[PDB]
Amino acid sequence: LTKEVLGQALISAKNYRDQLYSFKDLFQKCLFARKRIEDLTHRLFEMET
Amino acid sequence: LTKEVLGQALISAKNYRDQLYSFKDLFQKCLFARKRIEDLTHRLFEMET
Repeated sequence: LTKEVLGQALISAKNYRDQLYSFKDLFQKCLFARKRIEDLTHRLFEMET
Repeated sequence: LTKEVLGQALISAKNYRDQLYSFKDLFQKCLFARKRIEDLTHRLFEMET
């Protein structure tokens, strides 16, 4: 519980939350792209038919 | 410009950013859904054709 250590930990937590939002964003991109791929493969099979 | 008010304002800004994150999440779903509706209408004209 020291000034420098707690300041660094606070900065670390801020960066943790920011990185978490960025990781969540990447996660959302992966999810959306996955749903896109799902739709694209069903549609592509239909389109082959 | 008072201490308590500034603490409250900091909390307000924090809640603002969090609400913004929730709003962005809903918005990105909406963006994707808008493009979905675009594609669905595209498919619907095609299917009418």
